Amino acid sequence: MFNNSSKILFITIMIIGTLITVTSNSWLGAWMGLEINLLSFIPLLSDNNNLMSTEASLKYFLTQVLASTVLLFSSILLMLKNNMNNEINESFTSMIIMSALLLKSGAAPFHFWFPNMMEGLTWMNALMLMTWQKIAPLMLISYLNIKYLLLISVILSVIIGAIGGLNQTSLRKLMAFSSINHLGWMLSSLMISESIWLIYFFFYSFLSFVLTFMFNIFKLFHLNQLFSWFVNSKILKFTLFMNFLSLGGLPPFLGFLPKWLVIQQLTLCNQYFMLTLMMMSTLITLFFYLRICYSAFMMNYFENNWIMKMNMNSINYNMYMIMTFFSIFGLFLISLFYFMF
Amino acid sequence: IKASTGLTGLAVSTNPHHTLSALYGKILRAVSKMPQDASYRKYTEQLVKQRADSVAQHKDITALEKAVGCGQVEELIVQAENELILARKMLGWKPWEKLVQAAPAKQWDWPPAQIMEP
Amino acid sequence: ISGKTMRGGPRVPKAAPYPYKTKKYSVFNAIFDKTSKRFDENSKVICVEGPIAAGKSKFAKELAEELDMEYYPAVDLDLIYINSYGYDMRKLDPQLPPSCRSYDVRNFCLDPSHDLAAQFQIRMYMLRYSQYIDALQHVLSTGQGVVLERSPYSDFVFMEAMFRQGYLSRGARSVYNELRQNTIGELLKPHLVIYLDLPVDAVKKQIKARNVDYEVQSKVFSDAYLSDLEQLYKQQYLKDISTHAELLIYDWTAGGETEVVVEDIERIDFNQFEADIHNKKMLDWRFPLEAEWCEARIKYCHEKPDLMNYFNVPRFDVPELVRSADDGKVWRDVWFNAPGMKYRPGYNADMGDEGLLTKTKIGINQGI
Ligand SMILES: Nc1nc2c(ncn2[C@H]2C[C@H](O)[C@@H](COP(=O)(O)OP(=O)(O)OP(=O)(O)O)O2)c(=O)[nH]1
Repeated sequence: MFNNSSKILFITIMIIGTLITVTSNSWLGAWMGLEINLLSFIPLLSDNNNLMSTEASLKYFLTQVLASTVLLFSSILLMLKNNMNNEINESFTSMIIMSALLLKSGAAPFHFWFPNMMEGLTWMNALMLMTWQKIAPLMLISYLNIKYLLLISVILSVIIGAIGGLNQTSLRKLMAFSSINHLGWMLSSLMISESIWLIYFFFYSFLSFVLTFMFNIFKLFHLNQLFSWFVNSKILKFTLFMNFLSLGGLPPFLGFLPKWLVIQQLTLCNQYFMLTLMMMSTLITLFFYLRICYSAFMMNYFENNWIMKMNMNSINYNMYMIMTFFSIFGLFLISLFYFMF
Repeated sequence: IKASTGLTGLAVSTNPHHTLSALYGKILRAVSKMPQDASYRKYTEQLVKQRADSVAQHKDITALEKAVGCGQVEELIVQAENELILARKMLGWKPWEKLVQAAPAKQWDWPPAQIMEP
Repeated sequence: ISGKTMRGGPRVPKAAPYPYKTKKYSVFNAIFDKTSKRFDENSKVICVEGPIAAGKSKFAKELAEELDMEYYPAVDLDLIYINSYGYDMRKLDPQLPPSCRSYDVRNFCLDPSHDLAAQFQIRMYMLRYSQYIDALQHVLSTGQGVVLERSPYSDFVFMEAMFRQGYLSRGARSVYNELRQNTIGELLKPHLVIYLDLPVDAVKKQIKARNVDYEVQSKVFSDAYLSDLEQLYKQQYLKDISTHAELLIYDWTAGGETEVVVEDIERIDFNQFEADIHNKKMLDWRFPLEAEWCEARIKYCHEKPDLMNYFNVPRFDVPELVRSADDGKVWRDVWFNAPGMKYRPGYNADMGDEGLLTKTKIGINQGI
């Protein structure tokens, strides 16, 4: 719900379409829901006001459409040669279905479209692609059970997902790379278990949701803008920016709670090597986040002169920094969460 | 009230007296700025004042129409507005002055090309 | 656009005006209340231009008076220095001399050699630009016409003017010149533009009649500076407006007779311009549907903060535009510790606010 009333409509149709997928009984039904998602999302992404939006639209459509094409196609084969939706075993019939889904959600080797997207997308449009356009393909990846492909995805889901993030100066591309890394954790987590995967995505949704929702608020689009963005005290400049470290999930930031949950269950599966690699790369993720937080940790920097006052929406700001406060002191709610047992 | 003006574009206008009065006032001032020895001035006052004096006695628009003649009120206001533009342009034109140019000899003579006795 | 005199009375608003001053506008609210319903004939923007000291404030006041629009007074640089309880932050002496001490039009006129002048040179454009959005807010809410004495669109005239004099930096000229694009794209051009044209000498005659101890005795008033207005207005500023807005040029205000100006404007109608939409003139006002009206309306009644935040442009490559950190830190200390600035307006209970401990309200685009 950004400018027009039609935003509500397409969001609604999108929700129904994706909800069909997660509740879909057979591959065909899931494919049906996916395409409905494809419809509902293109108009929001393809704003008619500017240019960059429109180019992102062809790339999104021209990619997702092929993804759906291959997905249904590989479905027929699996559900021919096995004559049954739940094949007895994972063969060449099934890896193609993942390769479809991995591209649709933008996983490791199939990601290049995803950074190019961010240039076009505005903030909440990006946000909405970040969070919700990754549920359905992932929940389907749950049904597919090929260990090694997910493992190669998890291996490569952080390497590029962090090395690129080091390089980007446009906040749009950084969020892309930040999520591809985080997407590495979901994929591993879903290889292990689903209840923990459900939790981890939710906290990721929450965290990414608050993050970009302030970037929308202040319209900070470039590292220079972050250094230049006026704040009266240059203290809330720093209090608000703890969340950039909640990205890395360092204990006193509530991003630790999901990463701890995934780590605990994953090592219980004994894939210790995989943990080491993802967790090695996590530092590189947190590395450029400090590169972001040079703007706020120290105080009283050199600033532009013309600005005298800084202003923002009531609704967005009122919602935003409630979510932030939780990102600050979230852990002590250790009791409040009972879904881990 | 008359339903139509009988003409396309020319719409029925209410408060015609107010509009006509206001137009007459402005044109009178517009000619006021003119020099006092301009024939254009000399006549516009008497004509306009005759009109602007007829404007009052006939509250009925149709009665006023007959009294003023010269057409219906809807066009009549346009006539007034035209003249407003005329005065503003007239002041800018200074046509009360004397001859700008004397025609060359044999300019306005018809038939042409005939020899003459000096 | 039509004068009350030809109305034989006052104009009426076609529908109940929306309290945009004191109420927030929502997309829910757009669904619940239509926009162009209120719109009428006069829903348009008549911008004014002229060489400085043209006294057009009284002109625009009367013009809006007898055509029933809003006057919207001119630039008020002091408002940076004004607060909920009035007093001037210019009161605060040069405690922080280098780039925290004030600079008004007085200071500019006394001396444009100070690099700190560039501050208002851009902040002055923002003030115009913020005013412009206020005008659009009033239009789209009430449907009533507006008249701004001067526009951000025209501000660059003075900009290039001061730079040609040499007063601004080559750096600052680039900063402002590129930075206009960033925001200036996001405004609707006025329907009609009226420009007033005296010569440089003639305006010097009148500015000497203004008798202003911070201008008339000042030194900026060279023919070159006060003429650069003329060239820039004549070609650079006018032409693009001449493309979009309808342009009228009388000689000037003094001989500018209001009533003939009233009549000339009224004669210039725009139903004539309701032809092919693709026409580039009036282009920024062709709103197809009531929904698109509301998009424009919500975009100004609910995104003024967004409009302001476009100004957030990082440029630490210009020294005069950079501020010293520790000094700037103190400049922050002064402003927010000074009387009537500790909290949001209405919550400076140190300076008098009562009704607190229960009050939780905040105004639409209420400053902060
Ligand atoms: N540096 C700079 N100064 C400007 C600009 N625009 C106006 N000013 C300055 C020049 C003038 O000395 C002063 C305003 O004086 P005015 O000539 O506008 O008085 P005026 O008789 O036109 O009536 P009014 O100003 O509307 O009350 O502000 C600008 O764009 N940049």
